[PDB]
Amino acid sequence: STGSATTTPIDSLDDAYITPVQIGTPAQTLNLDFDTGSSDLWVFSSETTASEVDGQTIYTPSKSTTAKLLSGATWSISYGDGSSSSGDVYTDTVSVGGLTVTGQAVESAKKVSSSFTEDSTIDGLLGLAFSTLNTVSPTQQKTFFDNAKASLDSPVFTADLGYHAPGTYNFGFIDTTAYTGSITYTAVSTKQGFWEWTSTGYAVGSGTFKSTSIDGIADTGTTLLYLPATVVSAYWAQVSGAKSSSSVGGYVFPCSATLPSFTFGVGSARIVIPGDYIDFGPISTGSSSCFGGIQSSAGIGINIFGDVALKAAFVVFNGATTPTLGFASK
Ligand SMILES: NCc1ccc(C(F)(F)F)cc1
Ligand SMILES: NCc1ccc(C(F)(F)F)cc1
Repeated sequence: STGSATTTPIDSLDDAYITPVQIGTPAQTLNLDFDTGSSDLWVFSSETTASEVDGQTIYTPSKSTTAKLLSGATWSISYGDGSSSSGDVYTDTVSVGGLTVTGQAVESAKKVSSSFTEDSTIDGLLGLAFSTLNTVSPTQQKTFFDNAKASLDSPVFTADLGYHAPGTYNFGFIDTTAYTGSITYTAVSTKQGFWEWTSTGYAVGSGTFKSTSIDGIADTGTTLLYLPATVVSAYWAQVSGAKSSSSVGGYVFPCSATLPSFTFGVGSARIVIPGDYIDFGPISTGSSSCFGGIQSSAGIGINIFGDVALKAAFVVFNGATTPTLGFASK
């Protein structure tokens, strides 16, 4: 079987992408943030503390004829940005763009952090990292992808994120019309539970390509590109008036500047991020200082190829027994 769903930016900056997902019988449609950096499928629900819900669509297990409470199971998750949520666990039928999984763990939020409450457009997350990171206790649960794998024509999913525009998540097949040239595949380490790989280097604008190994994760659930301090300093040094601001928490630049592109290596191939993708607009309404889309990973502990990088490519998540990541220009 296969599935295909359109994913849409939540705002004018592409801060995140939501994808409609059908849960329960009859279907309850929720817009979830597909996150290859985590492994929990959790939703705002009728069980979520009322004061912590602000416009989200909620899942109501009591109205689903296929929902079953998973007795004794709980979940609690903390994201690298300080966000967190927790609750209990149902199993239910979950469908993405025609692809159906029965008995998927649906984690019902009883408590959500403030960052989630304030994001009215995101009804929950759909984790797509490896199932070893799932937080359900005492019995770990599988991701939507792991549960679908056997039924898929090919054990793959692909992310085709748009720049200020809708894109596509496909499950089970590779759309050969969606990219140009060839797909370059590169090895993945699952030892930390992430889609972790090694980039072969970078270039700034029209500069010389620097061959150097950058280990990092492919994370659709992170907005920006987080890279080592040396690389990030080399990029922003090419932007007149750019500086790191401690009060803002990253590199900022004059909104009147033009940004150079950024190239990253995948094996022998190159993915080019246009400079406009790196502009995240004024730091506050009316400001002439703009926030940069390439930031240092020094405080984080791991390099993150977030949406800024991924939306410049067609990306294959190959969940074969030896997993790989594929990148193609588009
Ligand atoms: N998008 C999920 C996610 C968020 C943060 C991290 C970090 F910070 F631990 F690298 C990994 C994955
Ligand atoms: N990386 C997972 C993640 C995704 C979105 C959010 C937000 F936007 F809701 F804060 C936090 C954490």
